[PDB]
Amino acid sequence: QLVESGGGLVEAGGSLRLSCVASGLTFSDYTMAWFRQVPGQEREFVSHIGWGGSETYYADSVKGRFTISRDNAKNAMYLQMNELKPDDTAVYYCAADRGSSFYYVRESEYTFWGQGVTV
Amino acid sequence: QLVESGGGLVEAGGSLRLSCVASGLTFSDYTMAWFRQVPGQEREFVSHIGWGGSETYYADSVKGRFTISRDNAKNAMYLQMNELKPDDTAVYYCAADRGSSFYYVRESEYTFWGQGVTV
Amino acid sequence: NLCPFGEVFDATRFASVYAWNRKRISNCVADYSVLYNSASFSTFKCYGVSPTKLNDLCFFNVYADSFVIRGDEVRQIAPGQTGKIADYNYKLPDDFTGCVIAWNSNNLDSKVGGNYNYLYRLFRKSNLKPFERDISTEIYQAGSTPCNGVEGFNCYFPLQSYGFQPTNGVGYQPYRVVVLSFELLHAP
Amino acid sequence: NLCPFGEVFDATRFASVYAWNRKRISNCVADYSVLYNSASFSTFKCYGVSPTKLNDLCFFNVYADSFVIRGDEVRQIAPGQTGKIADYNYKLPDDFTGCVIAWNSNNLDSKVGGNYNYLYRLFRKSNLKPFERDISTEIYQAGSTPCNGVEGFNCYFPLQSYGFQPTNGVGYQPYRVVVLSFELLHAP
Repeated sequence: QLVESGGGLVEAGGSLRLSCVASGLTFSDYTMAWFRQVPGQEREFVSHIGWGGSETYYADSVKGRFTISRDNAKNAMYLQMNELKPDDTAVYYCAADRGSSFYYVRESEYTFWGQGVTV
Repeated sequence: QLVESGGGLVEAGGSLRLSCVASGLTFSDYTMAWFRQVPGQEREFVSHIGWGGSETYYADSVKGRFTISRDNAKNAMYLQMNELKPDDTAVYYCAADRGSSFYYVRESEYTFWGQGVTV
Repeated sequence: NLCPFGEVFDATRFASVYAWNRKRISNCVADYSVLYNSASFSTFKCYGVSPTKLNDLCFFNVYADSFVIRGDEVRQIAPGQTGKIADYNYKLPDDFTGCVIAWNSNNLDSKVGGNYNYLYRLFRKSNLKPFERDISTEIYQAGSTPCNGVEGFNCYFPLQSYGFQPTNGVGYQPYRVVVLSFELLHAP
Repeated sequence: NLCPFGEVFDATRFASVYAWNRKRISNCVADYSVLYNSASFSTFKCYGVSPTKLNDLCFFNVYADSFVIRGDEVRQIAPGQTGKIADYNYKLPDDFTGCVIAWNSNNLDSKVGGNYNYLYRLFRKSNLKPFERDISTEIYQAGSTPCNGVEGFNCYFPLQSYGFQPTNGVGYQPYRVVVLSFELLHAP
């Protein structure tokens, strides 16, 4: 369903680019999001992007650093991370839901979910 | 699902041939039957034929007269009527069920049903 | 005058999902802020419109469809869904412009021994077309012999009741649902 | 010695459909005449074998799978069927050699106020493979957050009970079902 790529050991200050491709849906009617989960704590919310792409929201800890985007010509979304402090190492999940919720922070508002990214 | 052909005014002593074609099923795993319904009385049982075709049963009023048969090369069954007394004028339904019931007389033992033949 | 969102959301009794309750809201100032501060909703999902830009656009009518379902089938209220509450009770179009709001009402709709006043349609010949309701109680001919209203063997009564009790799991408790569909046509 | 068909068909209590009861019958003379004179069965449907030539063939084992379902879902016991009792509770293969027998047991399985002792599996990750049973009661993760056995929101308990009462319609009353699958392998 939701394949994803990117992630791996970084040099603590460089950049990184996670990507999330959809393979069974239109990706023109689906609103996407990125969550992050660390073992020992609940799953955190990273970012969210509605249809088209002009409506993006970020968490209150990664504002300004991460850049969310989506491209429909290949059915993909991208989270471009630019600081990578030593406290954001975690698994990163990609979520997709047919609609756009007012509670975009809630993970229960996303029907489809992707795999996990390296820790 | 179950199309059927044949039926019409006869000369009261000649013959007739009703036929029943299936258009959405294998017709190699489906046991067929023929029922008849007259307005004002319950639906009667005419005949029954299992898979292959060597296992045929008839009602106790049309024994010897009607000949049931099936052909798999075109997905069809045939009821060849040969007497047509003035008391067997009725609607004729074709039924098909995946299995072969011990109560082959019961119309509730046939899942798929065809249309009606002229009265 | 603010549009009435306290007679749809804060009403005393909700309708069953098969006979859902449609209210056309028009000729008022749509103040959706009442839905932004409310912290009881477990689902607020908008399709077509962004869930915060509901005020910016001016629509001809807002149809609020209210009913009560179980917690397992709140996900069947969305464009392109299937189930028993998605093709037999309430169907949404594939191109839907609106918002679905759903909140848990176990403390209103569940009494001791069971509240069997909320029915749902279990059997139907064909799937509902979008935004169609069926309030018929005719006997369902599930076999091969016509029923003619006797309700016996292979002839089932379609409307099955809901066994709502205060002890059920949070996924088996009554959820109140309100679907705001925004209808815009060439008119003031 | 006649094969035991009075300890399968005339037993005192039947098992729930999710934990159905399989009995292997072997080393006896299969006297199926007890099923030809019995006039209580509402369904006697044989797939693969003709329903009167059951004596002629000699099989290695006869597996009798007994359970209790509702009247609406007796039709889901057949090769190539779908539903809640056909891919979550009891699945028959596409090439089935056996006979399904089903009869109404409202006078045995329905008490006043409801007999909630007959459960069925409502939720499952994947469809059952033919002739597989699942007796697990783990919490179903129907959402996106792991449950870890708490049974809350979007975490449902799969085994749902049957509300059998003597007042239900004949299509909503408990039906006892016995599936005789004839297994023949290279052996005496």
